[PDB]
Amino acid sequence: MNPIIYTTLIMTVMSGTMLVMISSHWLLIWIGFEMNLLAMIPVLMKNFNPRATEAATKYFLTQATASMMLMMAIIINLLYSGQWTITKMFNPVAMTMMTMALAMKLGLSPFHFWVPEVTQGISLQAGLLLLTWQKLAPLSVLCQISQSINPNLMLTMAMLSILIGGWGGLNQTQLRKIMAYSSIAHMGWMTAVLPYNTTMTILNLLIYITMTLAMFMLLIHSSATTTLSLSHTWNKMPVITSLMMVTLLSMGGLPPLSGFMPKWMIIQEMTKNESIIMPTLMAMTALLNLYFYMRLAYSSSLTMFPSTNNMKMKWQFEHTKQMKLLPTMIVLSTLVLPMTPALSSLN
Amino acid sequence: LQYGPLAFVLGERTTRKLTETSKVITVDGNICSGKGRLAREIAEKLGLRHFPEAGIHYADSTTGDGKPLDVQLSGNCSLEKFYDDPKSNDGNSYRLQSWLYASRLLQYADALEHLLSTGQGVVLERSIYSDFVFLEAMYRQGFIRKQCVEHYNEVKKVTACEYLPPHVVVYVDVPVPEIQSRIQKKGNPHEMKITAAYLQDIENAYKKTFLPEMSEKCEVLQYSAREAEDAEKVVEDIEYLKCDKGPWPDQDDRTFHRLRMLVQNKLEVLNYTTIPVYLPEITIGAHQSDRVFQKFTELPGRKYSPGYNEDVGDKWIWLK
Amino acid sequence: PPEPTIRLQEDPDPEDENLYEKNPDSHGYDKDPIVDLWNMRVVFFFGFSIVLVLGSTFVAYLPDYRMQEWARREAERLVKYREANGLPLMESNCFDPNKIQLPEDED
Amino acid sequence: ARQWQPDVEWAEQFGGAVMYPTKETAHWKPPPWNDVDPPKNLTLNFGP
Amino acid sequence: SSLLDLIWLETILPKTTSFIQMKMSIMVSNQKGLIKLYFLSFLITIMISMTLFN
Amino acid sequence: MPLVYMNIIMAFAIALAGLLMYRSHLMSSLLCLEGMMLSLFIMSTLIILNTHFTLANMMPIILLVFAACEAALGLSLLVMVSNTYGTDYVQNLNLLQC
Amino acid sequence: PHGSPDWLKVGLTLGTSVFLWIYLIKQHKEDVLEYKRRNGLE
Amino acid sequence: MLKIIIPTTMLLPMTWMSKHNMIWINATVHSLLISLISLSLLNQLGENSLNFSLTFFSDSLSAPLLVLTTWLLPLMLMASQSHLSKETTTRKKLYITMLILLQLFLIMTFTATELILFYILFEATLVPTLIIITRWGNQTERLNAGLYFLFYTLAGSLPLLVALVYIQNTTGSLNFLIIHYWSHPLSNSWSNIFMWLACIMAFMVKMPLYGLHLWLPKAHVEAPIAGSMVLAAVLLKLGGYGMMRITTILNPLTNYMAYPFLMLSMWGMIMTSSICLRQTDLKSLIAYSSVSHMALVIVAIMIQTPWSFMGATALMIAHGLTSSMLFCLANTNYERVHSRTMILARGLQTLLPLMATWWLVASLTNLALPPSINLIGELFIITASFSWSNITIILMGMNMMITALYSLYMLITTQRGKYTHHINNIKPSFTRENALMALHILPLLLLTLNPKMILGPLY
Ligand SMILES: CCCCCCCCCCCCCCCCC[C@@H](O)O[C@H](CO[C@H](O)CCCCCCCCCCCCCCC)COP(=O)(O)OCC[N+](C)(C)C
Ligand SMILES: CCCCCCCCCCCCCCCCC[C@@H](O)O[C@H](CO[C@H](O)CCCCCCCCCCCCCCC)COP(=O)(O)OCC[N+](C)(C)C
Ligand SMILES: CCCCCCCCCCCCCCCCC[C@@H](O)O[C@H](CO[C@H](O)CCCCCCCCCCCCCCC)COP(=O)(O)OCC[N+](C)(C)C
Ligand SMILES: CCCCCCCC/C=C\CCCCCCCC(=O)O[C@H](COC(=O)CCCCCCC/C=C/CCCCCCCC)COP(=O)(O)OCCN
Ligand SMILES: Nc1ncnc2c1ncn2[C@@H]1O[C@H](COP(=O)(O)OP(=O)(O)O)[C@@H](O)[C@H]1O
Repeated sequence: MNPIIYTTLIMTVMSGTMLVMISSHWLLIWIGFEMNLLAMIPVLMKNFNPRATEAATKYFLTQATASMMLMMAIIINLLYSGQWTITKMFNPVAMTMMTMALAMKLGLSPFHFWVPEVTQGISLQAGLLLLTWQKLAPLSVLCQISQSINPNLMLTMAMLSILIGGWGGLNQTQLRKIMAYSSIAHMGWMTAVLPYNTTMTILNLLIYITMTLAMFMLLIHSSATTTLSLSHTWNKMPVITSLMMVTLLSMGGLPPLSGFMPKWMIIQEMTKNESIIMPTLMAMTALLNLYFYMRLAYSSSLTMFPSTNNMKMKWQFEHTKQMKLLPTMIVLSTLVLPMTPALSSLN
Repeated sequence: LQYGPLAFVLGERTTRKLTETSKVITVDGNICSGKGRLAREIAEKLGLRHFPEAGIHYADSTTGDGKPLDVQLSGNCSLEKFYDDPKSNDGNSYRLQSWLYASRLLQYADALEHLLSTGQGVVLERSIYSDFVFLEAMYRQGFIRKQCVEHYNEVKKVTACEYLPPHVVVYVDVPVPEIQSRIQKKGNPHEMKITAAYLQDIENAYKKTFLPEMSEKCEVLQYSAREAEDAEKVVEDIEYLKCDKGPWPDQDDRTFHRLRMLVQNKLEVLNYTTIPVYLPEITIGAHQSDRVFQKFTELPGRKYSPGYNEDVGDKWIWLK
Repeated sequence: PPEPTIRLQEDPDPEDENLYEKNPDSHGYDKDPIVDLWNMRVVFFFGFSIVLVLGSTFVAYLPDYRMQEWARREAERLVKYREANGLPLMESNCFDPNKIQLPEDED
Repeated sequence: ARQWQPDVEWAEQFGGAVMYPTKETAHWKPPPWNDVDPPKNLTLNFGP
Repeated sequence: SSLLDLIWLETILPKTTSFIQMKMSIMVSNQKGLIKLYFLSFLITIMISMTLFN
Repeated sequence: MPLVYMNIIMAFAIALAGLLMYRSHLMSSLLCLEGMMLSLFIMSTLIILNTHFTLANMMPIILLVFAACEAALGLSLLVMVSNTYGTDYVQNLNLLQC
Repeated sequence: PHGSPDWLKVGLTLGTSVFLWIYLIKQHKEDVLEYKRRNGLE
Repeated sequence: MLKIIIPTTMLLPMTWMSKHNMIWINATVHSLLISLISLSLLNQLGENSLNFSLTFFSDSLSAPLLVLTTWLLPLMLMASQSHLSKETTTRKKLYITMLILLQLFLIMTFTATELILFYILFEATLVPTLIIITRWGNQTERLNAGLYFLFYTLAGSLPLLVALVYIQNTTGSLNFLIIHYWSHPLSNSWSNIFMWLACIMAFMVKMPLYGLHLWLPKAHVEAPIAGSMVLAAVLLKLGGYGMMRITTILNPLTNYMAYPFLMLSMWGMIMTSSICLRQTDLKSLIAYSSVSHMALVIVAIMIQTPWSFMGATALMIAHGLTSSMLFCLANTNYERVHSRTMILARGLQTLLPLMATWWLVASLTNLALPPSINLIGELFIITASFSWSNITIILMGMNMMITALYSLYMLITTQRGKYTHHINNIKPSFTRENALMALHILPLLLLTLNPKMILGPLY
């Protein structure tokens, strides 16, 4: 499309998220969600083809249903107590409705089914935006009403999300599906700590966004969308594969990498609330995510796969365009464990 | 300021450069026909840039130094051994075909980049389109397998689905006996081993498939040997015709912007030339790939980016 | 079957290179004789000469921070004192009962 | 005398649509190399 | 060597875990991509959530 | 809470279930979405009028407009899908799968 | 490709670094004096 | 304690700024100097500890392990110099970087005054060794080996983390000094039973305990020589060190929660020993011998007596040195024959007499021949077990039998008999290999003269 129109659409998506973040009236939060959805659809279809159109229609259907139940929750809340301010819900029925709407907006299980297919349909830049920016508004709304949520439902969806992401990622050869299932698991981890500490939620969100940005930018740099296409990357740009392996090790939660910081703190916080079984189950389950990250690392950087002859010509060209902040993202997603006590900044 | 979205935002529009002289012409003729002499003449008369036919080392001439590299680093194939032993066990035939298609694709990208960035039209020899005839010929002589042609079709589909076909296609028709005589008087020992059937197959391919499919979407000037030396008439025919059936009139400034971003960034052009389908003729094992890539890096000006090689003579490294 | 029985384009497996043939008295450290000789010399000097000998003699003469002879002398003077004064050598209680407050049972 | 590196047969494991093929999913196919699927004027008769 | 070390110790901890995770991954990831089934499950989950939790 | 609110909420739930059924015909999906929106508009208007909350008389109109815009978007998507397949059946959208 | 050191970019980069370092030193001095004045150390 | 940490970190820039043909020399020489610095730590005191700072502290249990860790790196560099000759300079620097990082994490783990820092470094060590195994390994099974070595470990260690943070929420600290001084008994409860299991299982997996040892033969056989040396010499001792540290909060529960483990060891050390009698691979045989020795160390730690702890410290040091030497000998044979099958190359005493005497001394130390420190640890553990129960001697006694047996079997199969006729590429032993052998074995016979240096804090 036109660069001016694309810039306007991206700015409108940003403004929808910000309108959600800065408003105190439920109608304006709903309007921000509407504006965000309205401007997000063309971005998913920037590269026109049947797959992107199918992904966009699936995404529109899910987000429109979520917005309708969001509106329904707001009206029910209004009926019981005549308040428009975003605070703890005055009605139990309204709260559950609100919780499932935001679960669909985030992609938490069992409302996860759309994430892998939409991520597969769209390009890599659209996938980066969808898996990083499109989680800020629902999570901020959840943070604002965390004192209202029923812990049973919320923790049930969190544990289900972790299990589903771990299991579904094991069956994937496509990289975008792997990213989608990883995002589902990380949403589960983030939402498992809302009832107890929203600062831990924000810390996990920031760490995850950093790692996801690094991973998507590295996948774009070596323009690969499958396992075998990435297996050729060592034959042209081995530094990219080494950085990708270190980032994958970090994303699996291996100390002393950055990705160990959230789970550790989250586990620690839950232990403060006399919750022992759930964090244990969550860690043993995150081992599955680590397994398919390790499989990707084996296929990419720890072994050298057969190449092709036409690759020789690719040896004679450089990347014309660069991702700025890619080195910063890699460094921040691998080596910020010693800076852990900085979370008191209420990040 | 390299061309990008910001340049298009400020001033850069390439529809203001097109002056009806762009008219990308491509010339196709059977081996040993004087298409090259004719193509050069057409480019001389019309003011266009001539692109000599891509070889095994075409890409070597656009990057770093223009000198070709070793065969083991650039192409890993030879036409001479193809002529000598077309049915060899090391798969030189299909590796040669694939490398030449990649070179042709790369050349077309450079020609499109020039035409879009400056407005001056270009003239080419055998392009990505009509590259397949050597393919079909190699299959009809039994030189290559069916898996090779299916892989070629996959790569050609995925790559050629993104570029604009040429306006004018010029075919010089020379019968197989005449080109056989031209080869015999050429004196090249390897070219003399081209069998009659192979030449016929190449001729057959243009007539059976290339000429008819092209005629449906562009304008064709099929010429015989005698009618090809007098280039004034050829230029007259080129200028008289008006292209109104191709996709080119439908293109506009937004499509031009996308295409101009595609033609530069040669890594994106060559992205699908290395799809991970494993044909024994073109797939290379890890050890050989590793040592050959190491050797390529050891080349004088190839360890770093072009402006960061002290050995060739780059200065002020610590401030670039 | 026109297949070449060649699954891909691969280098043959290289054969082991003998370090002795190109260079007798080779020391097995490197294939460049000067670097190899210096590697041997540094290994032997810093391992056998410096760490192994000087470190061993350093460990042998480490001052008695564990206080072996101190405990011997203290026990010697206690035994001398309790023998001279008729004390019953070692006492069965580690702490004197005068300041241990047991809980009264009243059962 | 050489370190083992993956060959074509080892790489075929990761080339399918999914890991662990099943009887039901055996008919699935990997997506096109570019994410584009093949696509696979009315006449009016104004009579008297 | 064979009965315990190479067979049964393998069968108990690692092989069983691998088998179960493989089966669960197959069950989870075998979705035809038809939104009919997806939103039927969403209705099921929505109905269950309101009644079961409170 | 009187029975008029109960009936409007029941209508909303029926429309939501109908959307989640997906017999076929994505147009029916959009119809179910807009039936949900109509029920929402009616019940919000009833609540706002009943409690005499004057400044919130703004809210229903706003809701309507935004939802209608969504319908436009949805319609566009439906149209494009049909141009690829010739019809708007739900089962045509199975290229992307989990 | 073929490019000389862009002295404009180099100048801006070094100037930004120097400005940041100088501002940091001044800021630290100001915090030290302000803390001392607030807590009555010096 | 920074006087050792900082030079080890400085090893990295020196390696990365070295000339392409001077990396091995600089690494070996500097690492050796660092090892010399480690000797100062040994001058331990009979009272509490060398509490250097709030972060690090040294002890007469930690000091021998630190010295062994610093000493192992030069030997690993010497062993790796050979098979990495045809390797690019950047990748050789990467290999040395992996070794240096591994050493850095290991040195830090021992000072590690608090349990969370110890856990973090204890798990940080898992990354460089996994990269070493799955990158610079020859066979195709290495990938599986890596996976096993990973998940087993994490399967035991993630619960530990939970337990650890739980303790800090109840007691308020995880500093080892405060834990030791403010220790309280563990009541007989189900929750306490599971906290005991969470505390123990992480270290019990890395010993490895019999039944949980499947990862070890793989990860040792398909690893390169440096990886095998570091795995057997030091990485197996992390579990023992952690058990010795953490069992101060597990009393009096260990008085009966140790029964399933003791059995698994006392019988297990027999079973794995018998496995060594029928083995077609040298590396697998050495790995199973490691399993048996660590089973004995597990018994010692679970008994919890002063003699048990002294014997366990001595045995850990002795086993590290001996198993590293045995792996190095096996690799010297392998780099000539390229087979790693014990029956193939025979009669090597006739062709390599000095390798033959190195093999003999290594087998005699594995034999537990007095007065080697292997015997000192063996005997202290056996005496402590006899005091624990007079019947253990049978198992212990029979174990010694089998050990000697298979050890001499390994010496007779490979060194004695008749040379294999068709193998004609048995070149003379290099000075590098003889120097590696001497630098393994001389510290053992030097430590047998001053046993208090390696008998731990209960001496
Ligand atoms: C990799 C880790 C995450 C990335 C770190 C950030 C990198 C880029 C940041 C560049 C500057 C951003 C700072 C913004 C400038 C002004 C901030 C100010 O205006 O807002 C404050 C907010 O500032 C943030 O709180 C501080 C951001 C600092 C983030 C870093 C800490 C992350 C944890 C430690 C990881 C180690 C990272 C350190 C190495 C870079 C006031 O917040 P407040 O409106 O009143 O409360 C709303 C939030 N509530 C609801 C949770 C209470
Ligand atoms: C080849 C043919 C033979 C030729 C050689 C003939 C000569 C034979 C002599 C050699 C052995 C004969 C026995 C003689 C023994 C006398 C030496 C002994 O007495 O000294 C010991 C001293 O030895 C040291 O204590 C032990 C050496 C230190 C070992 C450390 C290893 C070196 C560092 C390498 C890295 C470490 C890796 C392993 C990690 C733990 C014990 O002495 P001790 O009575 O008690 O105190 C010393 C004197 N005081 C009282 C004043 C203090
Ligand atoms: C495969 C290689 C090795 C792997 C690891 C093996 C080691 C793990 C084994 C765990 C050690 C012991 C576990 C529990 C010990 C408690 C003592 C118990 O065994 O004795 C009786 C316990 O009674 C019964 O046994 C109840 C438990 C029966 C059901 C539990 C299953 C037992 C075997 C399962 C082992 C499975 C191992 C692998 C699991 C993943 C005493 O009865 P009672 O005096 O009244 O109650 C005392 C406990 N109180 C005071 C806290 C109440
Ligand atoms: C090598 C592979 C081994 C795999 C892992 C083996 C380790 C298993 C150890 C148990 C895991 C979880 C332990 C919890 C960590 C300690 C925390 C703790 O002790 O808190 C307990 C909590 O206790 C538990 O929650 C234990 C539940 C265990 C759930 C997971 C079961 C794991 C497997 C069970 C069967 C086998 C267990 C041992 C297997 C050994 C390895 C084979 C009590 O605290 P409170 O509840 O606050 O106080 C009581 C008053 N309310
Ligand atoms: N696609 C192709 N496949 C195989 N060989 C080709 C291909 N294209 C050109 N060639 C060979 O390259 C040589 C030069 O091309 P050509 O134009 O016919 O001769 P000339 O350069 O003398 O005019 C010829 O021998 C031709 O056969």
